[PDB]
Amino acid sequence: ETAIPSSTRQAGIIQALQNLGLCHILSVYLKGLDYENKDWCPELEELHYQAAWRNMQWDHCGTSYHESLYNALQSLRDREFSTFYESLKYARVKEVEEMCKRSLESVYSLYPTLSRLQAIGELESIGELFSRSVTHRQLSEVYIKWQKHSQLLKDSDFSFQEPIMALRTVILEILMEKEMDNSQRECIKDILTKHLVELSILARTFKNTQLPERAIFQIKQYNSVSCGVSEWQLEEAQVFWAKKEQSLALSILKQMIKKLDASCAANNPSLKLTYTECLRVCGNWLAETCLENPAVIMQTYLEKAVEVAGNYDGESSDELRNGKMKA
Amino acid sequence: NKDNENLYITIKLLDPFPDHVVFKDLRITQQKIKYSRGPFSLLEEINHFLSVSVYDALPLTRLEGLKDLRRQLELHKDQMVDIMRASQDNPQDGIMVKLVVNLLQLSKMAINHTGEKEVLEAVGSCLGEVGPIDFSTIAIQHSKDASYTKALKLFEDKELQWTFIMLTYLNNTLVEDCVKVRSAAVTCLKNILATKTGHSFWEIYKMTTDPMLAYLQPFRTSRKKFLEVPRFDKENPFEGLDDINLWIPLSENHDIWIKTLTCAFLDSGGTKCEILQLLKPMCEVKTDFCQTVLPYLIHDILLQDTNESWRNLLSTHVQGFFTSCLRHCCLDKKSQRTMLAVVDYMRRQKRPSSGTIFNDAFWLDLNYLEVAKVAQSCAAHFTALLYAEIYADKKSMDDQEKRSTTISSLSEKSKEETGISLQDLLLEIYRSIGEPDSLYGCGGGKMLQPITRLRTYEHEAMWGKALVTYDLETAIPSSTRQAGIIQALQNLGLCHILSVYLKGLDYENKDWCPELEELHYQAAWRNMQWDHCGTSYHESLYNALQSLRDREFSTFYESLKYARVKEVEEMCKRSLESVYSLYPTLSRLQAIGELESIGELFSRSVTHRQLSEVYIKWQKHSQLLKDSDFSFQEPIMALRTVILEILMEKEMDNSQRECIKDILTKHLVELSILARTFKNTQLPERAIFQIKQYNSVSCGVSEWQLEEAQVFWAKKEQSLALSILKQMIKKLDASCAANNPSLKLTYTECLRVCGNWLAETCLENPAVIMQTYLEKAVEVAGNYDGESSDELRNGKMKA
Amino acid sequence: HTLFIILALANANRDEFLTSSQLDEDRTEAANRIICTIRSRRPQMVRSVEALCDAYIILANLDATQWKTQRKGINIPADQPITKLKNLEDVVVPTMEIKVDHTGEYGNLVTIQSFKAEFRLAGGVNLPKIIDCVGSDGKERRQLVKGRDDLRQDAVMQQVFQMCNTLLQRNTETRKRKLTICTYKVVPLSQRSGVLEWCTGTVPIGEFLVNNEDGAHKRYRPNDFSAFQCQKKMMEVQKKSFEEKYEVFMDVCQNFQPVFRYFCMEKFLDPAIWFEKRLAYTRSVATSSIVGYILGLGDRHVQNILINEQSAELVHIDLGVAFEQGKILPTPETVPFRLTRDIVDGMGITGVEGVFRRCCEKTMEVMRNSQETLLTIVEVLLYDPLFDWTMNPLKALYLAQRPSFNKVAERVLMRLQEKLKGVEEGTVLSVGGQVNLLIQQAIDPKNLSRLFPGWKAWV
Ligand SMILES: Nc1ncnc2c1ncn2[C@@H]1O[C@H](COP(=O)(O)OP(=O)(O)NP(=O)(O)O)[C@@H](O)[C@H]1O
Ligand SMILES: [Mg+2]
Ligand SMILES: [Zn+2]
Repeated sequence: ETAIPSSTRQAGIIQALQNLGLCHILSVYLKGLDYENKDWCPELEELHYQAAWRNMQWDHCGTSYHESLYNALQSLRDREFSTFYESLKYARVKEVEEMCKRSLESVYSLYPTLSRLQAIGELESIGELFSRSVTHRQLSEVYIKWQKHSQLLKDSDFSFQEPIMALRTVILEILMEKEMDNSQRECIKDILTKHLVELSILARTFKNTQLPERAIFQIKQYNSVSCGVSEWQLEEAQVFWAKKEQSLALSILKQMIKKLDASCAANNPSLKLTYTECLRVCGNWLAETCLENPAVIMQTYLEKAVEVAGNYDGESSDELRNGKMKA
Repeated sequence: NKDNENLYITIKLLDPFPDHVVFKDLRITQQKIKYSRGPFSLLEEINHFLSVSVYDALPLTRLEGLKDLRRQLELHKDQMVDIMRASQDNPQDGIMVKLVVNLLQLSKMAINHTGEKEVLEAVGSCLGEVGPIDFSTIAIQHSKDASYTKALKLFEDKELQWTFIMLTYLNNTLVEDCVKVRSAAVTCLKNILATKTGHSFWEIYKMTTDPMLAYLQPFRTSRKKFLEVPRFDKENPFEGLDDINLWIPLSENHDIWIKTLTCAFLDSGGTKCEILQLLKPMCEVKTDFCQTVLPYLIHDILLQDTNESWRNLLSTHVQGFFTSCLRHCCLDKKSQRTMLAVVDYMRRQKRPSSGTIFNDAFWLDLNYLEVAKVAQSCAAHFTALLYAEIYADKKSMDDQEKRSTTISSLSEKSKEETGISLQDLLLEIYRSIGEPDSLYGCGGGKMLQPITRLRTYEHEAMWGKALVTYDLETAIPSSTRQAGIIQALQNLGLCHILSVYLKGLDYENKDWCPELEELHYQAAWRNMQWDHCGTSYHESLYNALQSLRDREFSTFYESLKYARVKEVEEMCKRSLESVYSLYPTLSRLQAIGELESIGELFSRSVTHRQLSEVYIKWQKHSQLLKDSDFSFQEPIMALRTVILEILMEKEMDNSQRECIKDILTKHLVELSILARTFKNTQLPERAIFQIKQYNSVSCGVSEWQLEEAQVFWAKKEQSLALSILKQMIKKLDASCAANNPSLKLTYTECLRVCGNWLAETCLENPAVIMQTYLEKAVEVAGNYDGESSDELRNGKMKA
Repeated sequence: HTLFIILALANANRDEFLTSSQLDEDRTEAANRIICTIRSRRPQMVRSVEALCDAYIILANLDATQWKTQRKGINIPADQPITKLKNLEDVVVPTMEIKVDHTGEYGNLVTIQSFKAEFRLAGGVNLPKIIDCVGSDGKERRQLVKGRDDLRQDAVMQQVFQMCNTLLQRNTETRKRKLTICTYKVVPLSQRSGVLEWCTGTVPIGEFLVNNEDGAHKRYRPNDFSAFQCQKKMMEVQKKSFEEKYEVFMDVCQNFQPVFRYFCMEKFLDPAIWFEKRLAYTRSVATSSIVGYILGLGDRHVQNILINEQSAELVHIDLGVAFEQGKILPTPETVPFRLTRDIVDGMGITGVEGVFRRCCEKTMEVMRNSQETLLTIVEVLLYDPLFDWTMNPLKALYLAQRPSFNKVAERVLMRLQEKLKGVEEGTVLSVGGQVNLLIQQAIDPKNLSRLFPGWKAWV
């Protein structure tokens, strides 16, 4: 459609593109618009800044929300803490101002501001950790705090949670691209991998398939394939299952099970939960697809998962108790 | 000599003379001598055209016949439906597909010859009249001489069959310009016919009727003592052939390689048959003869092989040659094809020991996996597939014997032994074949890599999934990374997005590869971006469209002529073995032909009758493509929409442009219906929008509005579709009063569709649905008394 | 197309004439009235055909048990009236398929000219006679005459195959793949004897594979177990435990490798032709298996399946058992269709994956999309008074030998309906899921072990 005003025409296009991923396409599409048009309206300025910080286009460089967020991230990159807090303070003070002049009658009107203020607070909270030395204990507490606040948003809409998760991924990945000569960056890599797995799970719940695929790709950038399988690989099989690709999901898990059988010998407690869950999921998928007889499914996948969870005697744990119940 | 009865048959089959004043008198004589029996139908014209091909192998002499064949195909498109309706029972020998193969073979013969441009253009024009019609066949077959095949059946002895093949080749090579070849051949005829085997050949072959017998009468002589071929006992017959350098010189000199390899076999004392020893002088002057005789020589040696000494020597040398092909050295394609013919010939021969066909496939101890890869490299797709199955079967039997495994498992051993993955090899073999169902047979290899996933999405028309994967993955080469992106964007519509995306790429990159010219030109002409302004296909199409607007007809025909010629040349150099390879060429040639046909209408005055005939011709040819894939029909429909829109943007001060508007509206409705059938929703929505640009909303509803409701129904939006039709029915009730016959069909269909939709959605009780929608549709079509029509009869049946 | 139909009804009791319920006499009397109405305007055609029909019945009633060991051809006795009749220009060959035209005038049709004096015999519990019919064009046609058997059930099954063929043709998805069912004309002549088309150029799959003299298994795998050895072992474990049956079946399958893939290799040396024939074979098996499952076809043993030598397309014969009556046998049929190792091996290295699975899915989609049509046709068949599709102890014992109607029809219709909607075990299954279940059940070794040895599951 072309009769729609141009100002909102590309606003919807950019917003639709972002929700489907297509980060490279959106970047080129934004560049094409700037080439053909010299006048640069603020609402297109708002989206361009939003895409720049989401895609880590750090070479692009009153102030608006995404402009402050993009400026603060570069200030975080350059260790310019004086302006980093000032930009966040201006954004925090600004965002309340529009909320003041509204009607304040509908609860749904408060949600976009609360999500934005939460994102500002998380960026401010991680700033003190960035300024001082990086330690495992501080990183674990921040992730635990993020997880505890995330479960409080379990009933929130995906539109109010996605920007929060996007900033968390950007913040964590900014930490990794910092110089670390202490060789302890694996802690951040594990935290980012866990965060991206949670993002894939959250997006899968809201019937979204493009975002989980992007999260899996981001994980594979910082992770590799080894003898000991990991949880994000299992998440990829679940993501492909949600994409109505049953052959792809089953092939991933069958390869994963074969590797687990050859690798572990009831010696790794960490791989015990992954092995038990993977056998249970594959058996359920085969039963639903009716691609195997009940005798083989029970003998190879279902009872094997129960045997692995029970006979290994790796007791005294809470996750394993949940694993046995599902098995 | 028209009255001559013995010359009556041949004068009928000669090619028509060119249309000129000097050839006047001969023309009426030929037209009468051919049409003496009566008028020829389209099938008879095709059958007559094919018979002339087997006589003379000069494409220049067939130029007039190609133009004549084009005329019949253009004005007899109605009979092609009946011809196809007569050939689905046996589609292997379909008449239409044989014509396509024969024309392409004729184009190959015209390559590297004087006057090759006009003959290729005529073939392309002929291949433009018939599009990518589903021939219901996968493998391309070549015409074979029935008499030659019959003559082979007469001789039972293998040596006698060897004699007939050689003399037939020797008789054939007696008419070339070379005099040394002729002298060498005649000496061979004297030597072969003087032997006992040649004498035995004549007695068996004299019963049948063949001109070669009369040609060989002077060479034959009667002697009391039969010619004796001397036999020499070499001290070590294997020293000549036991040379790795001799088998693989490969110094970019195939002519001397085949000659030296053949000569070494002749000088070896292993050969027992007498006729072969006498072929040396002819082998030394022709390389083609050496390639032909080589399988017979190798077959001959293994017959009297003792203690498997020759078999072991040949097995390791042939295998060594094949292993050299798998390197990266840089062997010529001619050498590999010659050895493939040797392997293929030996596979059809019965071994002296009693056995089956599987045993006969192992005359030499060869690894068929390497041969299959070479065959795939030589574009022998079906040959490679058969060899791969033989290789897998042999190793499975070998493994079972050794012990006294799935496709993924067997491929693992193949990779660790010879470096070739069997399951990976089977992938491009099936892709080269192009059969859609066979692609799923071997897919377990390389599941997770994005490249394999992207082809699956493109094959299944999952353009949204492919678009996301293309953007996400970065390790894929950039040249094909965007090539998929523009291709995926175009199939989803997004014309404005694609235009901006293309502009963004040009801004960030200065170096510009040619395959991005092809897509940018494709998008420019599809989106009517006329301000963008060897030559490629879409470049010629875009240039011709601008030439069409500017009324520059001299370059418009020249650009189309160059595009038509260029398409055939790329078509000639391929394998020409798979029918699916023909479809992309036929579809592009059809689009060129349609644009050329419109040019004459555009140049002269525009009239209602001319436009109506063109649309009837378009619809007549469109239903011939009803079984074609959407990928081969969409570009044709896209060009039709553009050129119709080019006509509308022209100035018309006669106020008769409503005729073109109606044709475009009908064409876009058909495009929406065709896209809806192929489970496409973006294209029908775009077609509806294009209709609304040139159409409005009035008291009298139209058919495209009903199409929009059907499009929205296909988009799983039932409330939108029902609301459109309910408003449409309400206007129809108030507007028409059983006075407009045109609105009768629309009103009857609309009530029937809405009632069916309500029944499926269960949004209304049965009593109201019958009283308001179903019986009313029957009533409207029934008591209006607008009879004497065919569309109403179809409408009444549906109601 | 109808004159042979009415005479067969009117000649129900002519078998004993040449040598029950009130509905029988009423049908016979009404059929006679139609014949007299037919004979009123065209008497020469009626008299000519009934003479041909009588000749077939007399020829069928011939015992001819002495020439059981002869396979070269036996001269027809001069007492048979079929030899006397010649040049029947008013009789169209019943074996041939007659195209139906809108106009009432029929012209240029192939008529019966004469019959050859030599007839052959086919193996079986009875001795059917193979005769040659010469048409007007002079082209010989082979006809199979069967005695002591009901041929009306086979004729009914042929029409359903035509409906399945017609349904597959009108869908673009299956018309592109040329998914069709091989059919042969069946012309019943009485309640006890009949004549049917003989598929020229076709050989039984069992004759090609497990022949004692020149079987495919013997020729290609001499070191493996012989066909007799495998048959003997299965019969021994018949009166044993289920576990013993399973381990015997695995042991036999270990020493019996499929060799059916060599059928196309030895008959089509050209790689292009060989690929076409193999693709046609895979498509034919996939189409027949889905249709056979839909109609509940049973007793699909080696001798009931024919393969065309020229076209490599499977032909299904002996269609008396259908509508899942095979599960009612003393040895239940636990496989919807025959997908043994030989069948899968002939499909190529890919096996069931690829062409076979996609073609099965495409066929199932057509069956699902035409559910209302398919259910209506079966409803007409199931209420036919003369259609004896229900299983009886006499038929059950004959099929497996060793040395209220309304409630059943409704249950069969309900079972057919749930199949067409994808309901298998009370759950809704998609086309892909249903096809996967059918393929898995057919190739399951455990189900094959329970089956009757005469079905030759290992083959
Ligand atoms: N229509 C046919 N076309 C070709 N061959 C056929 C045909 N019908 C039967 N045969 C052959 O006849 C053999 C015996 O089968 P058949 O004629 O059905 O007698 P049968 O085995 O006794 N069947 P039945 O009488 O029901 O027990 C088969 O193995 C085929 O080789
Ligand atoms: Mg039988
Ligand atoms: Zn090289």
